[PDB]
Amino acid sequence: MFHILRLESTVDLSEPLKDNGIIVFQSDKLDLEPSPNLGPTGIDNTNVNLINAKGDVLLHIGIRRRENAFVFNSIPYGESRGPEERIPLEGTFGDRRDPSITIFDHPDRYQIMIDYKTVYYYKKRLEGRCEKVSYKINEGQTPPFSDVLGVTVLYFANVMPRA
Amino acid sequence: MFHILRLESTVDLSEPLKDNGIIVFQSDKLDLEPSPNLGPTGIDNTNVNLINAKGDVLLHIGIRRRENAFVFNSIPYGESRGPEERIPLEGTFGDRRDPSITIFDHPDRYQIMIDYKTVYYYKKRLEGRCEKVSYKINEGQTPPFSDVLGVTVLYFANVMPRA
Amino acid sequence: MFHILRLESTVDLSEPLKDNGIIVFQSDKLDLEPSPNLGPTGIDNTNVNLINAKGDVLLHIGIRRRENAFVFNSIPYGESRGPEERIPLEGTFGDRRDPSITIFDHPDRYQIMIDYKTVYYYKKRLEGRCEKVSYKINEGQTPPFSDVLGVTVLYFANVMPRA
Amino acid sequence: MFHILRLESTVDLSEPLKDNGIIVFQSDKLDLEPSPNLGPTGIDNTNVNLINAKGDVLLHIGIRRRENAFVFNSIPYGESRGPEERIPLEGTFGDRRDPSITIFDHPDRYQIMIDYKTVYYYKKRLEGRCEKVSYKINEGQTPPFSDVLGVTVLYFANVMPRA
Repeated sequence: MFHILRLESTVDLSEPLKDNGIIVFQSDKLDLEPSPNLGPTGIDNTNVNLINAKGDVLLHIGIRRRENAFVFNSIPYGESRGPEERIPLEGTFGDRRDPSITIFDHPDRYQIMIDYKTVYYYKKRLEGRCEKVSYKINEGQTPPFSDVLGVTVLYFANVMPRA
Repeated sequence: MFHILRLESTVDLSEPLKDNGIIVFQSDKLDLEPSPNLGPTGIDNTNVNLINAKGDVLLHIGIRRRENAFVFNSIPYGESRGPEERIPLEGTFGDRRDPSITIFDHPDRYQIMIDYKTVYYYKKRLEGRCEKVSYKINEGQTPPFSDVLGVTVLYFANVMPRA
Repeated sequence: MFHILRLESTVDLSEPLKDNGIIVFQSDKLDLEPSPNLGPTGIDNTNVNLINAKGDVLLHIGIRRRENAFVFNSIPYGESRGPEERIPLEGTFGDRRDPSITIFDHPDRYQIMIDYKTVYYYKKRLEGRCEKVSYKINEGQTPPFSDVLGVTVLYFANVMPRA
Repeated sequence: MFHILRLESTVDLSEPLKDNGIIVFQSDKLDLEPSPNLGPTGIDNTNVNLINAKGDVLLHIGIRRRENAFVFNSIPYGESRGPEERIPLEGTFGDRRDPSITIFDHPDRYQIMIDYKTVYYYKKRLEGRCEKVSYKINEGQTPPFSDVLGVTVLYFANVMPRA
């Protein structure tokens, strides 16, 4: 199932993500440079998110170009964000013009891939299945990807012969 | 290679399409109803196109909802369009929420698929390789797909094990 | 649909191959050196075949290592083969140790691929859908592939998302 | 990378399996009826194994048709197997006549799939990368699969576009 995900918007999946589902976020541009304008916020941050029916952010994926890092986290609806889990940003992107972030669902954790190469395993923190995805950025900034992304949801059986 | 193709725009491929290349046009919405407003033009038409370096339209794919048909054609740069080749529109789309148009290149013709089911073989008319793709509609109308499409270019070797 | 195809045997398909079906013959070995022994025919020949319900060989694909070329033909049941259609063997295989022959069906012709690169388009000569495949060799010789091949039958939709 | 795996034999891989590698064991047949004969062991057992460079069985996957379950274990070279880990056999196969067992590698564990549906996560016990695979059966019995299996080694990137 394909979805069009515009910058600063949220899109509903067609159904809750089943066990071992796979979500691919596809860009047609790469920009690893700091945003021209920092904007009111004061922090260079663009992110994609997996959200449940209640509005909780099961997985938050932030790209911090001025900090050279990927920030993973979870955010209960209307509450503060938990402890951050970070890893270096350099050396993950930069190999192709259409960068992508792939998420592989497992019972207790999320497998995260950059341009199809696993870079981290994030332990789940909040309850409930993914039913929405969002693409957000702090006011006045410019993203590290195209301002519109292609999002595909599929299962291993799909990318293998048969129906 | 993934590309983001916005309504009423043209995007350059990263390189001329090689023999037996495959181009997939992906929408996340389907609307088989006549456009609300016909607009100045007076014809309900939305189309996608394969274009060469010189600006000639090697393959034109128009969807005519009020005529219940698919119109295939070619258009030399700055010249009149040739003879139309048409087939019924009903029964091709309507099986899924994310409709797609796939084009399979062959030496002398283009294999055209709707939602991955072949519906026609169009004989090539103009010379030169595909290097651009466009998504167009007549002024004031609303498309039968999302106003942004995902376009992927690949080769058979890609969708099969190995590198 | 996967099938095991042993040298000098014929295997039935699950059902008649439908329009645009794809058949992939996989080997885990490549040996382009000519067969040491030639047996009673005096001609180095190993072939794979697509057969219809009444015994007609719809498409015969031979590998002639002593003549540097592929040989394509059709053979009505109980009759003699028709005219041969050839292309060079050199420059097709070579870039892998697990070679494959892929046939992509079309209304009036067969698209043939070596290691997933199209090398020829064979115009159909007989009627009826393919219902069996075979792997044969001339008496007393050794083949250029493993003595057992993996055969997969699928369709374009199977290698693309959802449904 | 494709490999032919005959019953009661061991086959080497092209190179040590890298992080996140995927190994697919394919059969063209399914027979869950118990083996008519049991031979000297008196236990109906057919298995597939992932082996390292020094003879250690990193992962042993057994099918016990008389005990209704899969048996997972590890076996250091020259030593005795460790504790068994089981799950029911019933309800895993069944929806195809060409069954497959897929192993997806992870840093600390193996994700196991039957017909492309995850059924278990086995925690690694031994060191070293997988360099060989084998297909074995207890003396005098007949297996639940074809006597020859097709084995494919690949990576996630291989089943996704470009590079």
